[PDB]
Amino acid sequence: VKQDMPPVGGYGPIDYKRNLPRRGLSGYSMFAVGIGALLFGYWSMMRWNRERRRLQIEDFEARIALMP
Amino acid sequence: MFMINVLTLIIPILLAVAFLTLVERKVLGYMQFRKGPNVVGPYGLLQPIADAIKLFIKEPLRPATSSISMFILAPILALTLALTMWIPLPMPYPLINMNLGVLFMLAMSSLAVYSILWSGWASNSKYALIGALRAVAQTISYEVTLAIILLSVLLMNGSFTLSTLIITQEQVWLIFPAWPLAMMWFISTLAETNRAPFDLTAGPFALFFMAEYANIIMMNIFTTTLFLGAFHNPYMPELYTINFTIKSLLLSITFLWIRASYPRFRYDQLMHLLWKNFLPLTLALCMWHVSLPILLSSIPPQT
Repeated sequence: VKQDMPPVGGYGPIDYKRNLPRRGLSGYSMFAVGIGALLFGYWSMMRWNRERRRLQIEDFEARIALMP
Repeated sequence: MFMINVLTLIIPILLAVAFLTLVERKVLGYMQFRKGPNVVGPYGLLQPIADAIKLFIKEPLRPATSSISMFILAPILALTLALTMWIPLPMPYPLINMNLGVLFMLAMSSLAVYSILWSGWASNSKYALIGALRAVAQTISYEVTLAIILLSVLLMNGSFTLSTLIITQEQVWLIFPAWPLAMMWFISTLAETNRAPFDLTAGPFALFFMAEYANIIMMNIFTTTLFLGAFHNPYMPELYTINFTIKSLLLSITFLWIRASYPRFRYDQLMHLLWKNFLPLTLALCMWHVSLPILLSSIPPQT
């Protein structure tokens, strides 16, 4: 009998592919998302700014009527 | 009570820096396949206490310097900047309510540039002078850009008071009206704190090290304050303190995590990169943030 170490029954395949799935989407979608979220933030910032303008005018009314 | 406030603000910075050293070593360790330091005590806290006290024990190299008084004068300046420079940054109610503090932030960063230059002069012979001179140049290359971006991000906020900032970031975070401006700002904060991907390649290395990591925690605290923050309810501010500390922790981890996985830049590539890529784009974002609020009919209510 012989007791070397051959490949017992053959070994299966071994990959060597450059498998890069390319996660993400196209860049035009990235520009669309960026400009959309940016403009969303601009509109919300505009609304909050003019609300605080209203309250700032009310504080001006306080300092005007409080003075004499 | 005022010196009690002073002690409660400037005593825990040493604990903050040493525990930041263990935090960044453990974070780099789990970015690698490493544990450690965990053999020395429970999860390695008295191990930063121990190597800090060892480096205070360990005997200095005898000078071999020139102008011993100047060798005194540079790291004392770096560490006193790192001590004085957490004052107007609001954890909910800040230490000194100022009319203007962010120009003070940038000017104190310029004083840190002075300290780096004085250490590089007073250290040693010519090659250390050349290396520290290039380091001063790549630190001074960004107080143009970071101050310009600061000006652009608080042009939407009117005043320098920083409490109007902590008010007017209640609705949406300011990361949304300026994402590329903020991203270039964060790159410039990596440049101010001078870590990888921005290269470096003496004494006291403990004090140099201390000033650098307090500068890191300072810039990330000012990052969290400048761009975001949740709603502040008075007569319960511990909520804002907790949420502030959590987001500053997450951004400091992200900061070290950006350090963890990129090669250093070539020096001329760094200058080429900064000038010919950031500086026209920062100007363009400045002029568009000038021309925007006259078009949204919303100049900020500058009190």
